[PDB]
Amino acid sequence: QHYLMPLRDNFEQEGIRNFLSPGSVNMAYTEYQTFILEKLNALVVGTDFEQKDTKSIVLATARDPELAHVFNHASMAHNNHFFFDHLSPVPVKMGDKLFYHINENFGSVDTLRDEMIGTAVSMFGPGFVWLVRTQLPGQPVALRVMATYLAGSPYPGAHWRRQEMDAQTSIGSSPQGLSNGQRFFERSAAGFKGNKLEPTAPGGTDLIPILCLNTWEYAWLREYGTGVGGMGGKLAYAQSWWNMIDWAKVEEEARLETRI
Amino acid sequence: DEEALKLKQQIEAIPGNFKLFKQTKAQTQKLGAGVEVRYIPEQYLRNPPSDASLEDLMAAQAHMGHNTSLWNPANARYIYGVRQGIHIISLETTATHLRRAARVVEEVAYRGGLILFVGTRPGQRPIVVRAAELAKACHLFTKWRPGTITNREQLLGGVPLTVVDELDRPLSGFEDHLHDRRPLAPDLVVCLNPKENMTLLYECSLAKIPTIGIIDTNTNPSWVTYQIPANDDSLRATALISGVLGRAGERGQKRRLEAAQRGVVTWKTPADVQGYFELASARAADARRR
Amino acid sequence: QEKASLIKSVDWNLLENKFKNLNLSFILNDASYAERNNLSELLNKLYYNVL
Amino acid sequence: FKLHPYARAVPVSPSYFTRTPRFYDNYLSLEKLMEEYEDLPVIPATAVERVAWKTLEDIRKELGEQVKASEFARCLALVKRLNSIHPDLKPQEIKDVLDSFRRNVQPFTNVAKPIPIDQFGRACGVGKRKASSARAFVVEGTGEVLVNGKTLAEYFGRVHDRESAVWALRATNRIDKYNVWVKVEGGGTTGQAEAITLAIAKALLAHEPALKPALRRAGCVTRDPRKVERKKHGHVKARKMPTWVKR
Amino acid sequence: GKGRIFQAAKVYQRASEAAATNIVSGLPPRNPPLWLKAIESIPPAEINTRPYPIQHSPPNPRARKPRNLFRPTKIVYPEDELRRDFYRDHPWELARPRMIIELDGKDARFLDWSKGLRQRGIPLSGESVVQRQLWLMENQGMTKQEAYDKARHEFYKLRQLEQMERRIAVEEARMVGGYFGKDLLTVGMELENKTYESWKKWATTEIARQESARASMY
RNA sequence: GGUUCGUUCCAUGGAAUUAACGUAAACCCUUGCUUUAUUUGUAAAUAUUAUAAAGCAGUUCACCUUUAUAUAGGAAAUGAU
Ligand SMILES: [K+]
Ligand SMILES: [Mg+2]
Ligand SMILES: [Mg+2]
Ligand SMILES: [Mg+2]
Ligand SMILES: [Mg+2]
Repeated sequence: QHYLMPLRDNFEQEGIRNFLSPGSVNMAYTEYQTFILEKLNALVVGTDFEQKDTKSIVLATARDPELAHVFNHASMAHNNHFFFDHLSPVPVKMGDKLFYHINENFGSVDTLRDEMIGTAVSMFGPGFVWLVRTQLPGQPVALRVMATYLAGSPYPGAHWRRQEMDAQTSIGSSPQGLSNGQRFFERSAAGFKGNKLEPTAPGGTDLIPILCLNTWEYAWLREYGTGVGGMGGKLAYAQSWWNMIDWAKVEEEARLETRI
Repeated sequence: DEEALKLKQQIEAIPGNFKLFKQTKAQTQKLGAGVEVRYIPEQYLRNPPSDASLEDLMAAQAHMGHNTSLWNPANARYIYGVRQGIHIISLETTATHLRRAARVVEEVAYRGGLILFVGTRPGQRPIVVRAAELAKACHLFTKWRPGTITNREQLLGGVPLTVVDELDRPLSGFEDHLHDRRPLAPDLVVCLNPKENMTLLYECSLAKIPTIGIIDTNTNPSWVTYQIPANDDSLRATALISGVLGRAGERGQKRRLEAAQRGVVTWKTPADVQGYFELASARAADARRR
Repeated sequence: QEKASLIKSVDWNLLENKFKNLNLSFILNDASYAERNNLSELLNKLYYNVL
Repeated sequence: FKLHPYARAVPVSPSYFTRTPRFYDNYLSLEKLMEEYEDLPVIPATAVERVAWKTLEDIRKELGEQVKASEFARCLALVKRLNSIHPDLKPQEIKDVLDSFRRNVQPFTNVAKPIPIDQFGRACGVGKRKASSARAFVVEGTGEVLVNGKTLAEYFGRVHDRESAVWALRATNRIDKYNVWVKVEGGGTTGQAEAITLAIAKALLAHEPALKPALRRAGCVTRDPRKVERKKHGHVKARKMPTWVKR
Repeated sequence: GKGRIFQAAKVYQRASEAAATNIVSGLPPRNPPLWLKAIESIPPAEINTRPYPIQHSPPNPRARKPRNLFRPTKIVYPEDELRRDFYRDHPWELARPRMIIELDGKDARFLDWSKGLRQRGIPLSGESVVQRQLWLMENQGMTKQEAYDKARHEFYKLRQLEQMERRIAVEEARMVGGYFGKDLLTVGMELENKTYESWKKWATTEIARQESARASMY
């Protein structure tokens, strides 16, 4: 059975000093991850996934509709803990190599700062904001930002459940509406028939999620409050989170090719 | 043209992709939650257990006897009951006999005995070879050639031998003895399917050699010296039983070598090699006088 | 091994297969080796010399 | 100087009681390499360079054992499987193990010498039939055939033989484009005529080597090896036996 | 006698005596086999001794001349009766695959049926209902039918939510741009096409066969 | 139980593992080709008959089919030779 594991740097007992109080982290991870895992266990209590890791379940249990509900819990548990394994008790100084490459893809550290934060509030829904490292056979390593609705896997092997666009407000009668509509059907028709829209390298190495940001309500609704009056709120939650990013660990997962 | 060139670029990109794919598999995997992996198919080979508990024996289907009709009333001493139309071998009866046999394998290996692990079935080759490595014994995963013990002079005529000592290292000076010496015979046979090969077990009893076998519900328990009532048709129980016996030999070999480093040999020269020493002194005596 | 058969393969160590043009005007005319013009040296590379 | 006080005989190879000790030891080694390097990627079958692996007999001789064909068939699969590994990623160990299964045999080469063409333009073909050996000198003539100095009608009285003598020119419809001067010796009437057929065929090919597929189907390329059988003692002829009296 | 005289139980006795004295009378006996001392203090177990087997059910007290006294008896538990009843009331519960491959055998250590149907390590199936039923019937002194009703009803509610999640999962997933593969319904129909076409060929052939076979009757 | 011209070959048997002879292989004649030799044989000749020493060559390759996946076979004037 899947069981809850400790956090990175004893955040369960102490929590981040200036980002999330210990009580908030308790309700955000210990009292939520346990709930998700409890449900997940009951689902895979007697299937092949009884001993598979979360990621393996995510990728494996993606295309199949009959197991959609299993993907949610497995993916949510993964993304949730993926979001806590990138914070740090004290702010870390951005690495030089990483600092340079960021400016080459986003123009500045602040340009990307306001993009991820802006994307969060723009969504107006629970989701995860990622930082993905794109790479193609001949194209150099290029970074980009991705938004995943509810439980969305940023990996290319889980393209079926990427959930990058809310079909409610993104498909209308306007010129953009029709364009978004075609893509929506093009993906469904392709996936259903088994055709591949965008070629991906074997092993799912094209995209590597480096950093994540959990925008779900339970995470920030307690410490920062409803946000009425702009004091605190979801906006402040994203801002404060930007100060605890463990840029050192972020650089490691980036695995940028030496080009300096 | 372009179709063939594509294959080239791919074949030239596998090394780079493999390295990157391996690195990415490290950090990403294990992040979501701790899995409680409590069973792996190849766990009885990578790390077999020292002793097998009732749970291990029941989890490996070591109690599924054969159909009620195809039974041997002789071995009704181990049957527990009847369910699903088959005889259920008592779990405790298996564990008791298994621990006993494990003690036999250990002592025989502790006294410098030559053990032979015999499993002759489609998927028993890796199990027997692994057990032999641990116990430093001989393996056999094919049809036992009839007459390799009673007629060893012919069958095992050309196979080479060697002479070792306390610390299992060659002894130069026995060149003349390794040509008149007759082939060896196993000091202990550990069969994993006595029902199949009865010609081997008969030569053991005919040559006064102890044997260990996995007696099923339809196997005659009078063929082997030490019985291990269990399910022989299961590749998962056979790996467990063999693993336990392999660790026994390993533990036995360890004690022997530990006692040899202290100048305490736990075995005296065999009768065959003993005779050579007597002849050696006789030939040497002539040189002294002459 | 005593009863095992032999496969038929070109033995390129045979004096007939080594040099297919036995004329000395071609073997000693700097075909492949250098400064072995002497006939005696060539023979030594083919037969065991006792002297 | 004397022997060690304690000593005991121990088998060298662990597979001491197996059918083929030397073979299984080498086979288990492969299986041991197919368990730690089995995760390395592979190459498509059609992209694997062709290797002439050893045969069952070769292994039997080099090992001195009687390895079973079935067991060797499954051992060869490991070689093919371990050979599909990417060369750059393939380890040195497997490489050393994959060179002992290669078959270094080279069949003998016997290239026949092509028939030249004289300065004046005559090709000399040779044919034989049952006693004879013809020598046809084919030039770019106009259809005048001379057999042993005489013409075709003065030498062969049977029109069946005249046609078969120059059949090569008739099948390819070149009777009026070549002059043939043949010299035949030995054999009878038809024996010599058939010999001239194969002779003109070979000579004609020297000028136009592209006619062999047609001559193949016309029956002017095969050397009929049928030969008069010898008389055997006890027999009236090659096979005829004297009257066997039962009583 | 198609059998052979096995003496595997006397290898030590026979070997020990052979190594007692030398064949050349007037010499010290040579060293015995290396295994003789290893199994010296480990005699073989007794075999071929038909005991009174374990009686898993009360033997017929009326039988005056009972037979098959040395025959193992059948193992019957109180659950067997309940399992038969439930699975007969829910035959399509057998189509739900159930794994009988034990992982480590320690699955009955965390089963506490006082809590409810849901347990650690085992899936929600008919067995959980039976064990829960048996618990209520024994501890809470309920009747077979009463305990059956209670536990059975809990089984339904847990299965209802499971089926509702599937529908709501796929539906909600498409609201945010989520596409899936071929459903089981579509796949099933495709396979029938390949099989139905094969039947058409066979039918056409045999039909033509009979037609040609009918020309010979006249 | 299959297979093969053949106790050949593969598989298998609660008994097999081997040796000698026969078989097979090899040899003699014969067939194509390569090299060597040119008289007493060959019209000429830069060598092609003949003469005779050694060497190579086949069911080899191609096609088709094929069992238990272990051992293979078919086709014969219109694949090569
Ligand atoms: K005749
Ligand atoms: Mg059995
Ligand atoms: Mg036989
Ligand atoms: Mg002359
Ligand atoms: Mg000639």
